[PDB]
Amino acid sequence: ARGPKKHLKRLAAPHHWLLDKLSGCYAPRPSAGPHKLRESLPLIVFLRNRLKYALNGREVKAILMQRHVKVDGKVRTDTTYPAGFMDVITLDATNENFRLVYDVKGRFAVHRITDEEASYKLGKVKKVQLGKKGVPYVVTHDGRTIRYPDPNIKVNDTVKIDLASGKITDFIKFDAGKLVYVTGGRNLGRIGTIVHKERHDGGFDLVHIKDSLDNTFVTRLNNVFVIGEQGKPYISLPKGKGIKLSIAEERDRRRAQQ
Amino acid sequence: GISRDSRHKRSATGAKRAQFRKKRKFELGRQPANTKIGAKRIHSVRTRGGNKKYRALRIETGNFSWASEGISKKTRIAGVVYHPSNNELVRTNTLTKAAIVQIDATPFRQWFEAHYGQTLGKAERKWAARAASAKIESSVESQFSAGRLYACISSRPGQSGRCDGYILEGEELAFYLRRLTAKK
Amino acid sequence: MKLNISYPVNGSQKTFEIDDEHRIRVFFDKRIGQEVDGEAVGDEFKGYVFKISGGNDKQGFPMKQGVLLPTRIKLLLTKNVSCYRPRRDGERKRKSVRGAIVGPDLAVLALVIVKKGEQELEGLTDTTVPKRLGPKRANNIRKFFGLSKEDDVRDFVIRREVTKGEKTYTKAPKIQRLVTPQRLQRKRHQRALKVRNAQAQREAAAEYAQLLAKRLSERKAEK
Amino acid sequence: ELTVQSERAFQKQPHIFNNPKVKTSKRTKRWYKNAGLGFKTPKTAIEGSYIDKKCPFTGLVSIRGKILTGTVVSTKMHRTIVIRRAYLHYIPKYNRYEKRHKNVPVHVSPAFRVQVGDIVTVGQCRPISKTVRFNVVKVSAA
RNA sequence: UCUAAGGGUCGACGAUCAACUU
RNA sequence: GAAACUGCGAAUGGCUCAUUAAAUCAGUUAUCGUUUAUUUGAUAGUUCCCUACAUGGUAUAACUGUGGUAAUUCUAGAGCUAAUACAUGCUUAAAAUCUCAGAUGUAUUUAUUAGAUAAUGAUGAUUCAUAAUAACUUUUCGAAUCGCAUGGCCUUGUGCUGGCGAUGGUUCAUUCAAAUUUCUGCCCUAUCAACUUUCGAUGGUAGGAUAGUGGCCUACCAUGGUUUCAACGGGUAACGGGGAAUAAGGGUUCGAUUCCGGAGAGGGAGCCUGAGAAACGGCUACCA
Ligand SMILES: [Mg+2]
Ligand SMILES: [Mg+2]
Ligand SMILES: [Mg+2]
Ligand SMILES: [Mg+2]
Ligand SMILES: [Mg+2]
Ligand SMILES: [Mg+2]
Ligand SMILES: [Mg+2]
Ligand SMILES: [Mg+2]
Ligand SMILES: [Mg+2]
Ligand SMILES: [Mg+2]
Ligand SMILES: [Mg+2]
Ligand SMILES: [Mg+2]
Ligand SMILES: [Mg+2]
Repeated sequence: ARGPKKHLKRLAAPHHWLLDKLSGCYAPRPSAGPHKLRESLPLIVFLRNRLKYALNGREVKAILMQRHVKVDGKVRTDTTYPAGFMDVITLDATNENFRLVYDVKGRFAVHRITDEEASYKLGKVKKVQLGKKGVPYVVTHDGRTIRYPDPNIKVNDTVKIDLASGKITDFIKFDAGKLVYVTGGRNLGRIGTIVHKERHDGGFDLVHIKDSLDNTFVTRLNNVFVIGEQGKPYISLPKGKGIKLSIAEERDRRRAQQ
Repeated sequence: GISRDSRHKRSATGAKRAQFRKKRKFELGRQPANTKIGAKRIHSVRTRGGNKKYRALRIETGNFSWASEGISKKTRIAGVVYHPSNNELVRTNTLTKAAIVQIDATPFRQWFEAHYGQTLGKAERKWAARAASAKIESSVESQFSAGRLYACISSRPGQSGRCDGYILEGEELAFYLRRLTAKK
Repeated sequence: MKLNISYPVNGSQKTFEIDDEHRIRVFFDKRIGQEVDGEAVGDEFKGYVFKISGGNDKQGFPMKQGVLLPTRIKLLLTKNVSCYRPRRDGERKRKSVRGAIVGPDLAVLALVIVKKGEQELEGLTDTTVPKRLGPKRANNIRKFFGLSKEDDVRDFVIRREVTKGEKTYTKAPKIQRLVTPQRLQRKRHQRALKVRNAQAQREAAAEYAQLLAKRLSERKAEK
Repeated sequence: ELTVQSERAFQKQPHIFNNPKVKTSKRTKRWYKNAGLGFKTPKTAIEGSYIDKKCPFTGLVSIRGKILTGTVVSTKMHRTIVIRRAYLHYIPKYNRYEKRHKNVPVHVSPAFRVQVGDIVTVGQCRPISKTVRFNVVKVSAA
């Protein structure tokens, strides 16, 4: 339609932002950036709707323009910067670090982490390719390219990114028995261990995940994120650890506070 | 202007498609370069994405590869002797991909004499190292007597501004010689 | 008919009212830059050679440099031409401009005095206007004031005293392309950045080559 | 293929150079590929003399989309066939189906021999003509 | 000023010969 | 801090539903068929046949001054002056390998080579990534840019170094996109049964053109392609869908209209700028 759009109408925004229906006609359209549009979380949404630190976009911009907020070690004074999965949002004033992880409901949960863990981040290897001059590189889920990766690092692996030098300290390989985060689809936000991987050459790789409750669910390879080994995640999991309780037991737990 | 859309160009059932969507810029075509020979004239075309194409009009010289020894000398194009798509391109000497042209062959002769020292067209032991595997072909070597080598244009002059190509050899040269002595 | 006559040397311009056809026929049939003589046009001018450069006709349409017509025509005008200012990037407009050939249509001609023949005009040499602004670029000031390259032009830039509240503070231009320690520091920083990046890439490549050799040797030792 | 060099232009695989200086063995160096998805490269494609830049094994096309099956109903075009794809369309109101068909023009390589009938498997390729978007990959001549 | 198609004879090709119509 | 030059934006938004019936659209595919400003990440020691302690006006706007026309966001002549505008042009290693001292960065174009493997990366798959060889180029890039802090060494000099940034920039990747695209699915009508094909209709070869695939166009060639499983034609007071009303169940009717997709800016056509428009609060022409 003659060019790229710049507005995001309300009721067209991603549902996991949990934006009010009647606050306005428009939602914050995420700027171009690391992760995505629908799979992202703008800094304005994170600061005004999740933390309630700001009351409107004007206060969000006032907070940003004094270099307080910081995404993956960089200031990111952009109001609609597309913060996404595994991104570390550190506030130096009121020093606290958040890791953008999905709760089991598929929303970006408010997840406090320590400084020693905000030092790094995890990135799913989107591709492995030889660059110019024959220099191999890996492309991660958040748009990072890291030169000279370990030759055993393949697609669907996970790499730990130093986030200060932007280098790979360690890497987890995709195979059965590894802890995985689900980053899309129906099972978004669930955590389990890889059981099996169906190939379907030419189609879409499928992977079966078994959570701690022995519940098994299938999902595409595009939305599984290796986050460590069974019972030992490389990142701190959110409050619920992605267990996917049914509505009945959720109501039981809610009523368990009498 | 020229349009590459399929909204015209009636469907496979033969039905005439009703018109919507007045011509779009992202489906435009442009005029052929119709490259000629001599007095190099390259016009830049601003293409989609801010990129640049080069309409070569009146090309004089091109880079032609022997491809049997890997030489790729720059040489003058004499004229067009054959074109598989249109005899009018041969008649008008239109430079175009896959056109069979004649090239000066002087740079290739000079390289051959400086490489093998083997009287092609009529520090020391490099020529001796270049052993009895120095005969090229009885049909390529005979063209050096007239000083004109048959070559095929491999670049697209209207797209890239260059008239590069390769010297015909083997079965390709035999095929094009058959066509040339049949139609001439 | 009016004559917008200008003397570029030291600056001057004034408008004459030449209402006599007998004394104005000399400008006819001459397009641009011809040897129209002051003694040929009027008695006030003696020995003046006019550079006949432009004009406006009745209805105010300007003359275009190379139309070569006695009348006015509509031209599709572009960015870098006369008689049109594009209000938008890439905009072109079809505007009616008048030809270059001078004729009875013109309401005002514009003349440039290129040669001085006889007694001065009352708006030619007695009145002169100074150059409003001095040079800004450092080498431009050096060329204007005639000094050499290594002469440290930082002091005698043309200044101006503004007397508004009896403070009379000088106003000198910020001169550009100055050789400054800040600029030298920027250049040094750029060279250092390039060399540091090259060294970092070289050592990363060396470490990766070491890694590859280690893995290959391990594989061949594992058979 | 019956004087393969039957066009005005010399027919050859691009960038597959038969060096006349070397006295090689086969003397007709031929490029072929495994099309993928378990489709076997036919021996005709392996050892033939046709060029067919649109062949899924010896040409410049790739099979990357939908894999369809059809019944050949026309072999009257040059290196192109029409396959009839019969299917049942569900009409919910009557809880029943109706027979429907769609004709798909498919490019057929000289590696395959195809006649009317001859249920074939076709794979999606890039547009290679106005109407053709599929290439025969398995002949299954029955 | 050209281009293309349409033949005879003789030994999937070669040699030779030939007239017009598009 | 006016004005103006420069940069970016003005291609978003908003409006409307006229066209449009395999078209749009919906779900589902593909790009191993392409372009992509911007964002984010990475990325550039190679530039020469007497400036770099930094080049030019080949430049001018704003401004000064003189005007024309009744009238326009019309502008003319003359006199100045800047750049992250325009046009130029150096400094930054060592080593190795080829050629017979020169060359080897990157971008472009061509050709050739490697890209392996049951007993030297990736993909289901490639002529992929990438590298190499020989050349090629109306030379692409390889900062002559800006702010703030001022530091270390020291021959104490216009000394040599040096921080945090901003902007600009080649390529790759990413993101926002775009363009095509697979499969299936549209209401009534036979008082529409044949339709398309000279003037492209279906396919092949080659070329041109495109950002790229493709009869998209051209040349030559073949005679194909759709259809009673409704083609083609005609009608729509038809933009499609999410949905709305009514609804035991099944259905029937509606959906211009708060979201998504498309299309258009009186009707047409053409085009400049730009990453992106066949733009209309942009231009050009014709019609009214
Ligand atoms: Mg809009
Ligand atoms: Mg390649
Ligand atoms: Mg083609
Ligand atoms: Mg409707
Ligand atoms: Mg309507
Ligand atoms: Mg509607
Ligand atoms: Mg209506
Ligand atoms: Mg709408
Ligand atoms: Mg429009
Ligand atoms: Mg109206
Ligand atoms: Mg328009
Ligand atoms: Mg309006
Ligand atoms: Mg508008």
